[PDB]
Amino acid sequence: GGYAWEDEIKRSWDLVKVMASLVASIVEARKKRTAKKNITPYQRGIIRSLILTLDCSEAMLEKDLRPNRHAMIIQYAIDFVHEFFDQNPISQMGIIIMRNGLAQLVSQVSGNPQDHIDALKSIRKQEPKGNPSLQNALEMARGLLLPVPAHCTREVLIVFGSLSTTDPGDIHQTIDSLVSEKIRVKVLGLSAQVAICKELCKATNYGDESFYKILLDETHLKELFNEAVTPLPVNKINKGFTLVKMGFPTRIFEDTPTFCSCHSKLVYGGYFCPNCHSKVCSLPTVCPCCDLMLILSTHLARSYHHLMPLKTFAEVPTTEKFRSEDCFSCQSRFPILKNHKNGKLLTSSRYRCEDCKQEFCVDCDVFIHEILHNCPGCESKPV
Amino acid sequence: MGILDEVWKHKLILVETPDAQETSLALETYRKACSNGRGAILLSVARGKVSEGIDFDHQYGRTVLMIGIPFQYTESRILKARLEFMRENYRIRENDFLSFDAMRHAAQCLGRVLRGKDDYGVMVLADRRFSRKRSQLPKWIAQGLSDADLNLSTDMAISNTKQFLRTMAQPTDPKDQEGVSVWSYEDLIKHQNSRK
Amino acid sequence: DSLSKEKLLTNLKLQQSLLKGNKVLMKVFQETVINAGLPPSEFWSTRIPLLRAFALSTSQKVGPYNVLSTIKPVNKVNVNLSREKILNIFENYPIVKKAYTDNVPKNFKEPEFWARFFSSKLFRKLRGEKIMQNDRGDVIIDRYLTLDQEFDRKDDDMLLHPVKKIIDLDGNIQDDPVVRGNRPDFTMQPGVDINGNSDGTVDILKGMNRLSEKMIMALKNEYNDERNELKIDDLNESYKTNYAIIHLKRNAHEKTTLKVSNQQMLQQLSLVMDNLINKLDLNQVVPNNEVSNKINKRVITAIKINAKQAKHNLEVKSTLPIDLLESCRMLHTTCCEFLKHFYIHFQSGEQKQASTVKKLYNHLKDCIEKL
Amino acid sequence: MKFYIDDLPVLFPYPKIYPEQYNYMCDIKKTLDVGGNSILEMPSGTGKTVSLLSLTIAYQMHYPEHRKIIYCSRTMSEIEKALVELENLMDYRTKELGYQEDFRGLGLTSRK
Amino acid sequence: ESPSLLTVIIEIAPKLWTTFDEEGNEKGSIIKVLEALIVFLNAHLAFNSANKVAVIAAYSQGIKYLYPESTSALKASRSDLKIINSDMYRRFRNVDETLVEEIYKLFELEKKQIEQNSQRSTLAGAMSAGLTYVNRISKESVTTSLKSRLLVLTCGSGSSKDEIFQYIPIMNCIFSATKMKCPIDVVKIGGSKESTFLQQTTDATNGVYLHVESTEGLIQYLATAMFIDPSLRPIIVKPNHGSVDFRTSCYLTGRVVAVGFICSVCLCVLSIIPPGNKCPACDSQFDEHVIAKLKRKPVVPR
Amino acid sequence: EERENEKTLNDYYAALAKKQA
Ligand SMILES: [Zn+2]
Ligand SMILES: [Zn+2]
Ligand SMILES: [Zn+2]
Ligand SMILES: [Zn+2]
Ligand SMILES: [Zn+2]
Repeated sequence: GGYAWEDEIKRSWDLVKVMASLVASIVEARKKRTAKKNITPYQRGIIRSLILTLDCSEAMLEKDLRPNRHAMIIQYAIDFVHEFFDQNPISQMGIIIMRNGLAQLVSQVSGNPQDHIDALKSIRKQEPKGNPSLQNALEMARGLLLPVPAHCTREVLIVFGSLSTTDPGDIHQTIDSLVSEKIRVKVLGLSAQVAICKELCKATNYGDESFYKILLDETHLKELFNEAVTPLPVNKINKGFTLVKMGFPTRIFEDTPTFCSCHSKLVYGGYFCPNCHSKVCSLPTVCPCCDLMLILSTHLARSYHHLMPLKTFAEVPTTEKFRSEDCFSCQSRFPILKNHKNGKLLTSSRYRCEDCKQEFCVDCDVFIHEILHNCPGCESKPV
Repeated sequence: MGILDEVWKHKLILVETPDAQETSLALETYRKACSNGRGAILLSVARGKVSEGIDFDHQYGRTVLMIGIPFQYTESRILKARLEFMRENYRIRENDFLSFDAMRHAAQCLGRVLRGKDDYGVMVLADRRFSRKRSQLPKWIAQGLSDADLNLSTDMAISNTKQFLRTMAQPTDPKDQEGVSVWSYEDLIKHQNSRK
Repeated sequence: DSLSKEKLLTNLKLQQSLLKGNKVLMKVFQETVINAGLPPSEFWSTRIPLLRAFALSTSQKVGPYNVLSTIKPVNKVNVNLSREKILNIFENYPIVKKAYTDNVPKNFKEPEFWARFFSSKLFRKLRGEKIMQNDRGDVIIDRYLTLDQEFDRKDDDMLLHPVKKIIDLDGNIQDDPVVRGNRPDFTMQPGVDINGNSDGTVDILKGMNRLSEKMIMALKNEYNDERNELKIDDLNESYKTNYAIIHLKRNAHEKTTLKVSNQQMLQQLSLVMDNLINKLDLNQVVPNNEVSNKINKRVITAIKINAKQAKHNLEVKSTLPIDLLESCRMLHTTCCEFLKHFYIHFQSGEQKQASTVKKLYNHLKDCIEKL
Repeated sequence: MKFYIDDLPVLFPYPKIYPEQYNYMCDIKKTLDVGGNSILEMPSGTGKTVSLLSLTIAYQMHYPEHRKIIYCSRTMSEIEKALVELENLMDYRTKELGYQEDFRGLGLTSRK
Repeated sequence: ESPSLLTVIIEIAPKLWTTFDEEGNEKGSIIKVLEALIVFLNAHLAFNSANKVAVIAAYSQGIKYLYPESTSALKASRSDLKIINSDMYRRFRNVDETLVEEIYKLFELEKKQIEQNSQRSTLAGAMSAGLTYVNRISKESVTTSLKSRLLVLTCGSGSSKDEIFQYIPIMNCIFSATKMKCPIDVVKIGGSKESTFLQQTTDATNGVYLHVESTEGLIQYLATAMFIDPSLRPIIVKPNHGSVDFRTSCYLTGRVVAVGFICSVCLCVLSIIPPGNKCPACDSQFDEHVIAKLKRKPVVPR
Repeated sequence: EERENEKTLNDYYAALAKKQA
């Protein structure tokens, strides 16, 4: 029968009540390293045709992601285009947006990331609205991935934000058609786990339920976007192992501008086609005059690290006799790392490699596995 | 008042008709609309045909919006006579029996949302009188019901539901559930040996 | 279906509409297909993805939705009627299209028809509103009310079908057919008027259930399971990945178009030993003012080559006037198109189309003569 | 899986088992050995029906009495669901034992 | 403007340098290239007060940092040998003395186990170690906005041919350097005019390639062409002549590839259809239909 | 001019229609 004011004061300052912290950090670090133990050389389709389906409906007007959903999805898609064409140069990409119940194609499937960047910049200014259509987007992705050759893997990335979708027709027929066309769909949901997206990811990825990814915050969204630049591991049942006829053009040098064969504009430089001697603007592109894939050796060179990955470096035992006092490829001295008073050399920062048995620091552990992709100890080994 | 017009923008509205055939058509329409991701809402009686037998597993559940405690019509003569008989013959109080019957109907409404420990779904109870009836829930629902949720308003209930649906949209850790939530044969053998 | 390559090639009207819509491709088209005699089928053969994109830009339609629920007023009140709103009204409600066909070209114009329809009881019934006799309705539109109820009765004909026993709620009440228990009270029953007749609030429930069923069955077009449904997928074994693993052989062949002994090895190493011990005179690095001339000449010549190459590396400016530059550009464009078609037919490898290869070779010779 | 409770082999038709299910079989087997009435409340979501059917079929087959099992449900739809779970259980038992034993299981409803 | 890190990757292979000495008229060219490198490092440290120097030697049996010394070696040590005169600048003197002391230690190690001959050149491993050191110094950021530059001193001597096993590590180093905006400059002192992998390294990572044949006058080349500071890279043109074609070699024949066929799985480059319709590096059975399409002769009327 | 371009395409369509005729 009383009131809120007549109750006793909250005393919030009294509620605040006040070394083994390194161990508490290193157990989480080891759990993070535990999830990276399953490193295997799965065969991955290097040549990809990724259709990026972006939601541009009324669900993007929600400001639960700063500043609104649509603006940062466009920015993260720009960063994803840059990273995808950096790590998968040969792969082509097309961008499709969903708006007002109609799937809209904004850039054709092309190997030039600049066109997709310009298209995303053009979409960034308009306000998203409408009611999304997963079936229209999937049908247009099916139409765009139809002329993709059999060696090139057909993939669809959907940044889906709404929780419900409206389809002009049956969506299970579209799912069956996508399965029959060997199209793998990975959906990055925004709000919650939609059942149709989970079923689509499960059916299109041969019973794999791990291709439906839902973010948690900003950092999880960035990690999920950076997870999609890696080529997907193909199935054993796929038997489309075909030789790809392609040429390596020589970079022509000329001070006189000449007409390119791809855009019919005056270009100083270029690359003369090794088969039909028609110059192109940028690489890697198909030849506009003889329909041959024209790439460089560096474009192939970017993708062996997916074909064979580095085995993850093993944390050294604390009681094990350390070989060196400093790093191998880095020569940073390993400190005492006394986590507590009697910790002594607990969780020593050396990272032994499984082949050369060479010790590396944390910076070398996160550099040799990420930016480099080769162990300097394994190459210094005189086999 | 135009609430349902706003509902039609997101989910299809399907209502339990008194006709059993039209109710079955509405229910299979609800399941079809939940399957393809159109999204659907089913309005049913907590003591009706849909409340008994029909299960809402995985996509067919995800939310049990309970509008109020399903009490019976109190001043019906049959119910009053039964209450008097229960009081005189088994010393069961009339309010206690009414609360028990309404709470067991509410519980059987809440039990239809789950099938398997991989399944998830919220159970929201929209009445002021559920708050005292936490002990009359089944034991497992009582364990699932935190004490801070006993007097929620709409807004933080919505925020908690959004956080929950974001939380278990994430893939669970198999190491977190290998032998504590689901057992293999080896886990069963280990527990059998630990019991003796 | 209609999205196959030959269907897009034979689609003359869609190609003409794409030509009308686009502007930059007309310079290629009117100079190659018409002015150069290239067959249009060959021209659209290489632009099949463009034709598919233009087909899918207009062939797709929005999903069905409660369009009449979205239609709300805003004394004067106004409502915006989109064309797709009219189409969705016709598709979701065939009664409105039926009343539209026999009235708009016959008696009164279309805006008058929609003004009559929004003031009618048929609109309130189709919107799920409870119908009251005090409302005036519209006398022209309300003649279809009985025929609208006939359409509602006909809609139950193809919607009613036997269901699975898992969700057979009809058979649940028929499990005991001779049950004669206490009659449920008025709370468990639909509402009634003072006379005991139905108050019509169940009619709007049946109407919205019918609308939901119509939306769902609209998806069902050309555009043992109980065991699978009742199985607990969590208790089954986890999904095992079947991803192919690869093992790579690194024993590649060597690139194709005076070994030293250990004694002189050790002699040279000891020579470096004594030469590092006795004196490392760093002043010896200075050239003798003659080899430095040659080194500077080599470096400056390399710089001259690179800088003349990299002096000049949106298209660049041209010394040509715009007329001659554009003529050279369109001649280059039609030459590149002819070359692409010739190479496609040349590397196709079919003996049946060698006459096309001969014609394209003659066209390439004519392109050389034109150049 | 296949496991043993006291002396009763149980053929659970799933490779994995919930702990609440195993406690449920333990309590039902204790009740049937004692021979009284019992009220058991598993949480919903867990496989109550499959646990009941698995233990009761195992008790009927392995123990020599072959006591009949009266599975009284509340609706015909739940009767059909129990029949589907029983069909899956007997398919698993036929697969594991290599033969289909002499067994009869039927659902009873009205003429309609 | 901004200081830079000069990480020098010198490949002191005793067999390669012995063959270079035998090909040339002079002997002991390691001393000449080492003193030219020391003067060049002194010039780089004279360019700015805050710039740093890294030197990694790629010898026969691994790699070894030459400057700075190992932290265990610093803690154990100091027998100051008198290879360099003590009257020079102390900032230069410490670097020069440490470099020549580690050269003597590494050459004593080479003499100690010269009986063991290894065919595995460790230039790419030293390049990777230099890139990791560049990453360490850049991420440490004790000096803010510190640029970086790799200098690779290698010798071909006409004895060691192009090594196919180095291709993937050199390309990985290229992409790491391009990601980190670290130019890789390569100086080749040998009879073989072209080194295709190192030329691609210089071209892709905005470096300078410079092939020389005489170790005399090398400090002029280093102070003229190799002294392009990372701050002044865009305003200074590079004298790297001999533009590389950015091609590769066939897997089973070894020749430089024309229009060719690559495996869709392991991306191995084949100049011809492999025998047995199977991938050589990958062991993937190619379909006979698609390779019959590739083997199809072009069409012409009679 | 866009109008004479549309006239040329209409004449080409008429020629095609005569070709089927
Ligand atoms: Zn171009
Ligand atoms: Zn070409
Ligand atoms: Zn390190
Ligand atoms: Zn290693
Ligand atoms: Zn291969």
